[PDB]
Amino acid sequence: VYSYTEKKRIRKDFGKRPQVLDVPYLLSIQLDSFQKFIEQDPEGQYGLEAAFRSVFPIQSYSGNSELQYVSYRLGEPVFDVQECQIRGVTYSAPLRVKLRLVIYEREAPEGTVKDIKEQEVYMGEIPLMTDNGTFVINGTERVIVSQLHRSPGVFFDSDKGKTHSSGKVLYNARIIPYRGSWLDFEFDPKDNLFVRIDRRRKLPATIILRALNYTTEQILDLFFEKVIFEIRDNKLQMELVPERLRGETASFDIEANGKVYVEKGRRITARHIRQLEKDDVKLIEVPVEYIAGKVVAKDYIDESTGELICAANMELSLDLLAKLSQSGHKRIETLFTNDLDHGPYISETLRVDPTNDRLSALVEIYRMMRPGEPPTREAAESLFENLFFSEDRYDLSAVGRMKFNRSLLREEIEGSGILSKDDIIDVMKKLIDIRNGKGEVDDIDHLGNRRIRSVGEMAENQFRVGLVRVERAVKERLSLGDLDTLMPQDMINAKPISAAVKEFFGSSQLSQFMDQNNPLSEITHKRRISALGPGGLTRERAGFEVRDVHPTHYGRVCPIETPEGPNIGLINSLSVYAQTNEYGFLETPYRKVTDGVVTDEIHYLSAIEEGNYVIAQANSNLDEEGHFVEDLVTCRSKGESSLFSRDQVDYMDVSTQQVVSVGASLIPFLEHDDANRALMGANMQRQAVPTLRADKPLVGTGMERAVAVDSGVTAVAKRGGVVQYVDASRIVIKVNEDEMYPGEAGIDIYNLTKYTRSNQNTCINQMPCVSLGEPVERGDVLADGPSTDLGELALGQNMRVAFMPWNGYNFEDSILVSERVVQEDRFTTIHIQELACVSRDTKLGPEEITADIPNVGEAALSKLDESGIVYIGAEVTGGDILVGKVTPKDSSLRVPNGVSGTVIDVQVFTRDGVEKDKRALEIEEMQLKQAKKDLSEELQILEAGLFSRIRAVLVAGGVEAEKLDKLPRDRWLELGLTDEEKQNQLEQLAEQYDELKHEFEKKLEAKRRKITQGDDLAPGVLKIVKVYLAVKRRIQPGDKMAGRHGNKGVISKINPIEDMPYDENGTPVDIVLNPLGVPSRMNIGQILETHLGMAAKGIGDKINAMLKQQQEVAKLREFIQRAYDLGADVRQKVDLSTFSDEEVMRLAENLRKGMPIATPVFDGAKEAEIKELLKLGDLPTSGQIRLYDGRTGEQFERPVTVGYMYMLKLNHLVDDKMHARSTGSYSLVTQQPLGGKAQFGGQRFGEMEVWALEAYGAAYTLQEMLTVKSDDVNGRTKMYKNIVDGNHQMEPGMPESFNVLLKEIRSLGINIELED
Amino acid sequence: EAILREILRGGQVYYLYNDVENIQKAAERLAELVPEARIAIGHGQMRERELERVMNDFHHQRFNVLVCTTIIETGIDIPTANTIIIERADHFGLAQLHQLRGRVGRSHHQAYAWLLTPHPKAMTTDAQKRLEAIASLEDLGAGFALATHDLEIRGAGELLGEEQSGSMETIGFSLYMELLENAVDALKAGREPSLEDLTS
Amino acid sequence: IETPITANFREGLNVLQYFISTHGARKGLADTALKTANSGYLTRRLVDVA
Amino acid sequence: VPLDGGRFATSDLNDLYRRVINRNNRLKRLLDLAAPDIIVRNEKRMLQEAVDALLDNGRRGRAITGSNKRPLKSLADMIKGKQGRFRQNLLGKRVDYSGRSVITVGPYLRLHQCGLPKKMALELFKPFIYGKLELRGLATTIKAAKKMVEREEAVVWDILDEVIREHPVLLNRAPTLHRLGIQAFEPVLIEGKAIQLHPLVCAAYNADFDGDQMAVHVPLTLEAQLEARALMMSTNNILSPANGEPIIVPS
Amino acid sequence: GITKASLATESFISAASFQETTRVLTEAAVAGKRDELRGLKENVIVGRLIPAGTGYAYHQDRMRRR
Amino acid sequence: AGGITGEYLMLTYANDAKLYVPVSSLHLISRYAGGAEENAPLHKLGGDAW
RNA sequence: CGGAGAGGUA
Ligand SMILES: [Mg+2]
Repeated sequence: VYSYTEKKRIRKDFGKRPQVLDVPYLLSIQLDSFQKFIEQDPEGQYGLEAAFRSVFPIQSYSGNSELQYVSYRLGEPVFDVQECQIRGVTYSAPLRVKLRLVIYEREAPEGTVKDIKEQEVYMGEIPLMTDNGTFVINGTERVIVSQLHRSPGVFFDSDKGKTHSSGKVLYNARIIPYRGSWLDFEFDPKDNLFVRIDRRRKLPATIILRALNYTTEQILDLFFEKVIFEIRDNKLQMELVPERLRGETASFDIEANGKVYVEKGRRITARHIRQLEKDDVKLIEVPVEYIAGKVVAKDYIDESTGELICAANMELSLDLLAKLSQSGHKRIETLFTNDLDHGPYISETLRVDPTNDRLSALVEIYRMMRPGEPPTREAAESLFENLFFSEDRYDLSAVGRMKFNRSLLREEIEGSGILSKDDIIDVMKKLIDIRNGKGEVDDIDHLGNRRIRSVGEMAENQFRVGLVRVERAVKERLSLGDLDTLMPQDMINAKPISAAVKEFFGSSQLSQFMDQNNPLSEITHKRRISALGPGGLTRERAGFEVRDVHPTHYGRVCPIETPEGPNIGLINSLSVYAQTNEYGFLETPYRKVTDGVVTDEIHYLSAIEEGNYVIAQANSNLDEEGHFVEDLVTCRSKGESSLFSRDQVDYMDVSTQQVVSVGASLIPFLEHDDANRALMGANMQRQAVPTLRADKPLVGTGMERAVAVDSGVTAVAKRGGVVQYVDASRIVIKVNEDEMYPGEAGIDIYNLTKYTRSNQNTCINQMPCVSLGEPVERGDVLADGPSTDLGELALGQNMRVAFMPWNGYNFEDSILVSERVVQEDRFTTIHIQELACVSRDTKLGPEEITADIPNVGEAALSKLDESGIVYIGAEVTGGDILVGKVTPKDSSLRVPNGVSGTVIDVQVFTRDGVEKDKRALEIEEMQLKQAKKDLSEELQILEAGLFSRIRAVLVAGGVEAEKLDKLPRDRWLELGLTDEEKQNQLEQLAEQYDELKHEFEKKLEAKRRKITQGDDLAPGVLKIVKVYLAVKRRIQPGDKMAGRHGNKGVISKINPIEDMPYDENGTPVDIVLNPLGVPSRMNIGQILETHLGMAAKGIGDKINAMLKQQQEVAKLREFIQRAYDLGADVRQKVDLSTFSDEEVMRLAENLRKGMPIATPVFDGAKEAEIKELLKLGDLPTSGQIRLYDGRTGEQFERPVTVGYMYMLKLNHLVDDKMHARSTGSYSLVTQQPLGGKAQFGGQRFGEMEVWALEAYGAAYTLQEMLTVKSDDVNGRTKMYKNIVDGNHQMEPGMPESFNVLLKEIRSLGINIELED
Repeated sequence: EAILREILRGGQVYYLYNDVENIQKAAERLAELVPEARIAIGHGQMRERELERVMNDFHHQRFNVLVCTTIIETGIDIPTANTIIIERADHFGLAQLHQLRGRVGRSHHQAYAWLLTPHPKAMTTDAQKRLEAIASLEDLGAGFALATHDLEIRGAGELLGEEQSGSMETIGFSLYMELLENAVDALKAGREPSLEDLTS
Repeated sequence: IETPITANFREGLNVLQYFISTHGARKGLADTALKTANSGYLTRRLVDVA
Repeated sequence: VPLDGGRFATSDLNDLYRRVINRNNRLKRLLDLAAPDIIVRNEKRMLQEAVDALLDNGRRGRAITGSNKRPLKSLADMIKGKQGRFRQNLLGKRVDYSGRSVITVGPYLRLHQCGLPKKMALELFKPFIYGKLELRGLATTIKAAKKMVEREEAVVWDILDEVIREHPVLLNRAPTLHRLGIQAFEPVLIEGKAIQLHPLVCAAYNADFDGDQMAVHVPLTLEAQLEARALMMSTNNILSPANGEPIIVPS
Repeated sequence: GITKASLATESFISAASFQETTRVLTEAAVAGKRDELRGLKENVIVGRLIPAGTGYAYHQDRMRRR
Repeated sequence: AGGITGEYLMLTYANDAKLYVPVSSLHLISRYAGGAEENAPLHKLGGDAW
């Protein structure tokens, strides 16, 4: 029931909702998408197989040989990921594919084979995602974020009324195919439906109508309703449907069957239509003006002379009807036109259309498509037939057809990848309906319209782009003759594939450097949802419509966690339970609500299907059956929330924390914060620095273990068993006898990563948490990585805080930090920097790194060896020498000015062929010794495991306690044992030990070769040396530290212990925050966390009291049981009677520093539970205590809040930020000082700061800040001399960057000069 | 339509396939496309007697269309041949394209010179530049302009060496004149015989 | 929205009311960012006319 | 300029001038040859196009391209816009004797003085220290004084307390919106790394203490120090210019 | 408006260091204009004293000298 | 071979570059004439053309 | 002290 890592320290879980679906693997998007990329696909629709079947088989141009594809297989990486990070080479795998080349013999007719060759050709190096989600491209670990772009399909958008200023909205429709030419219909303010293709010239839409072989008659039949007139004995009798008169005004006496139904001047009432239906009317006598404006449907030819009376789509009139009736025409068909319901948007376009048939329509489409090129028949018909109806030059994807048929109210979400006739007709009908108001436009930022294009899809796209170039090269090379001598690999070059996959993985707008100063920062950078990138919107041209959180974001995208600043909401982050659909849309889990019972079946609803049903709220109280306790529950119907009946609901939310991300699910009491402060809390919790010793949060949200385990920072056991040898650098696990495999049993080894350097220059180092001789299970955390404590996220330290103003040292947002905080060595963080020195190949000979340099004392060469490289472990300070280098005529790598630290790792690279120096050689000798020690220690530990299993199976069938030790372990086969299956098992294990012996003799030489192999470097250099400094940046006034609820602030004083406000017991407060930051920034969650942390440390202090004095295990057991009780019907329910009286003494050993508390995000601990838990300890249940002053020794009246707030130290130090400059380098084209801190640069006194001096009277100060201090070199040298000579006086002169301007205008045809 | 334009006029067609292995196929492919033609092949790897056999058949109009490689670059020009069709104008020297474009005519019959190219994405960028270079400057006296545009496309090769038409960064014109006058002085000075002359 | 968030910050906020509060805050933040971008050019235009 | 790898930077103006010179030399030779009119006409056309590309590229639609599918930076492209000479290198420019650091509170200060770290104060006022060390006779050159300041003996802190004494520095925040965004302040030397800022002026600076950084400029001449003390000192800006009401309100 | 009233200034530097530099340079180079350095911006460009504060007395002296 | 079925002879030359020839063209195949059916060498297909 | 791209602080 409890894993052994979770029996060490059981986090007391508050919260009352029983969870029905565990959190998924938090990196499911990256891992599952890329395993959708590289996997053998028998169905052949995903990844590399789909690309190969899409391109191959390829025909030669002469049509005599095709090159076809059989199967593919990923090879093995020549380097491991640690070595890839060390050497600076891509972690890639070879792509070995079996192409098959046929040859057709010229004698026999088309289709015959002479010879058919088939070999495995090497093409490309595709990088492999590591077992976390991160690629290694050049040793810089890059993460590829998913993209949120428009799904190909049909979009009915509109202007809101923002063109041509008449207030008319212009409803437009647009077909966006996945691959092909776009189409879009739009309106003109003259109510004309026009067509255009790929934003070319704008044609009448009836041209595209005719081009599909539609006559005018078919157009009017499809796009309009008919009205039947009949000339008879009196008047033009006309057949009428009752509903046709809705919303018109009566213009005559509407009379039928001798009954005057409607009088003129009346709006046709609902009663009119009802009485017309009741009286069973069909026919109306209409006057002659009721045809005088209406328009005929069909062209009417003479029944005798065969001549056309009225053209198609022509308005009837008086004499027109007379000539129609004198030709014996009895039936008249008319367009059911309106002004509000069925407008004449097609007829007017037919009138403005200058084209009368299909062929001239195709010619018009040609002349719009291609200027020039006088069209023919076959050219135009071919262009139109392959413009939208070719499977190869136009293709909606399967997602494209899905969106197309879904948005057009169809049912078949499968179909052809091309357009058709009825598709375009349905689009046109939908656009006309939207103009009529029936049907509505589609908002673009709806998550049913936006699609997740993850790493698998983008890499497959770039690989297909790489393949199509190889396709052309193979095509032309096969077109080249003499094909019998050649082979696959000769025509097909690997370079296009590798180049076009490397320009994606290396330098793309979405393959970005990994934020790697946390476990949380990694695991929430691998789930970002960028709206930018190729095929997406631009960063600085995104309106407020995109940046708002749409009501579809619930459950799919976190609404709070997003960066603030220039891109708010463009870089959204995924929610906890959200997944990607089979088409790419974001779907979220829900519980299916049956007749009245909330069941436990989980339906993943997408963003479109959600709008039809109604979904309950995450916390709507049901009691033990799935029946809601309330008969009016809060629900979400369609992009909007309401109050619904207890039987009307369809779905419940899965868990109370499905709205938020993983970065904002670790904020306790999130339901009490604001959303601005929750945004700031998530965005700064993403920045915390892993401190020296990790310290658990006393108030978590129970999500800490998921974040620690799911990210790859911890070292977690693959198979359970018993630990056999724990070092600070490795962990050996002897497997249990049941999970272990039959052949090559062995025991598992976890080589922990020691003090290596993260991407953000922080220290990541796994350290073991399991002691020797200790059982572990499958999924048990063995080693805690950077900022983890016993396998749960511990980003910062939990600190005793008091909320009061203290002499203004915490004035605005500042923090007053006790000196006990820096004494206890808790916020001091390691920072590892990497300095590289290069040995260029240059004129007058390359550079030698040997120690001999001129104009140096021996103190500058005290630490460097004979070879010119500083020893490992030598404390350097700013200005020292790490690697001495010479100018061929002091080009040494010096420590930058200001940084201390210890040199902890020196690595040397060298091109193959260049001889190495003595310290270089000893580095490879230690590397050979280390690799041989690793392989040989692996070999002998595996020998011990194999022989331990050999002795374990020897218990039955040939047991020999003393005979087995008469000969050594090697000859453990030919002893006394009956020739049965057990001897076969002994043969298996011993012959596989022999296999391990062979593995030694090859693997050792392979590693020896790898160590002595020269490494590829960029041309120009010879040898590269990298020195790794380790600094311990502790804390000082200035280091910006924050909390979890968005309460940032630099610290303003390191106050000594006795000055700190101490309580009635004598314990000094460690941090004095400010109360004034709580009301105006409504983050009440920090006060609630302060109280809960006070309660937790009270419980931990009581356990520490019962442990410091020795008390029997019954007392501790009873108190811990009381503590794990007292929730208001919580779901934790841990029972201590199953604990074996030893693990209680370890549980209460881990609980002596405060009893950790879980507060799930929106189902947290109420106030009553906090008061009760404070009451269990001997603390005052009001949260606040009386707190004595430190200096005056008297009492702070108005008793103040103390507690245990969990504070982080962010990565905005003050050693990084402080900078100053008197005189240094100067820029070249313009003699202004350089800019930056890396460059020794001066601050920019910009435009606004110049206005800030013009607004004063400071003319002289301004004059020197833009002539003397900066720009006039003849002025600044003399100013330096004057300052040194004690005389403060400027001779200003003329700024040089105005002479630069003068020359750059004078170098045009403009004479600009200075007068007298 | 180009082939029937030249045939029903009464003149031969220079079909330029520029390949030896596939030209045999292209013969019957063109024959199937154009039944109204009398097609035969001639290329440089024929036995050099059948080649002149085909040429002396071609002077006497016994067959219209001659699918042929660039042996006609030398040209044996007849009066009736008046339409050259390049099958792959993608890869050809610009000088070669102009020269073959000059192989037709020599009569009062208005000639044509089609330059069939592959898909505009398929051809290389230098192939593109050659194609607008030949398409644009089309008039009388375009021989010099085409070579002038060929320069700065390929770049003048190294001045003092072999290997015309290369974009190399070798010695400039200023240094070359200096070397030449220095050589003139050192030669005219002391009695120094010529290099190649002492090769005698 | 016709249903106001009926709970203060001392009591909790359930999921839906927090979603609506999140919308309001995101609108405020985006408006602040692009508003600063708009105001800088305005004060530049006034400075270089007076 | 070189990119350290045996090559040189592009410097697009050189490419445009090279095109113009090439075309002009071609035209000169063609005029010396009495060439036919069509070829010299084409060469004069392409010369005119080269001149239009050099003077103002991008006024024509076909912007000339050197690499990266990127239009070249012409002569007129070095003047217009945010990155031209006028707005980037002339109106506002980078300055010597300047520094930048995170700010904290320090509420013991008086209204006219601000904290200043010892390292920053030694680094801005380095020429003043050199002058005083040559005056005291402790280093009879600039090199020995430079070594002394680089070593930080216990005499240079006395020299600082002699040269800080009544020498205002200008504190500045990043979005300097109004004229109370640059204010003079007498320095007090601090054994820290943050610029302590008297908390009455955080209303004028709009400066919360949650990670803001401020820049320290140093007025050199006597006119500038007197301008700072008489116009820009914090004890003179207690009434805002936008309204008569105070701006040093207890916050 | 402040845009057009800033561009239609009598001093072409005060209208060229504002937006739309190239049109100001052409229109003020054809007409052969002259800039007398009156505003507080062109003196910033050419790096002499501001004629507002402590530099106002200096500019008064320079105006009375000629 | 493009929509037709066929039966062929698998020949594994050096480096396992497979070659097939149809059973119809069996007359392109001979037994090894060196008498070294347990000592025969293994050519590569077509040779090093490029 | 070239350019492009990606982030981040106020
Ligand atoms: Mg701030």
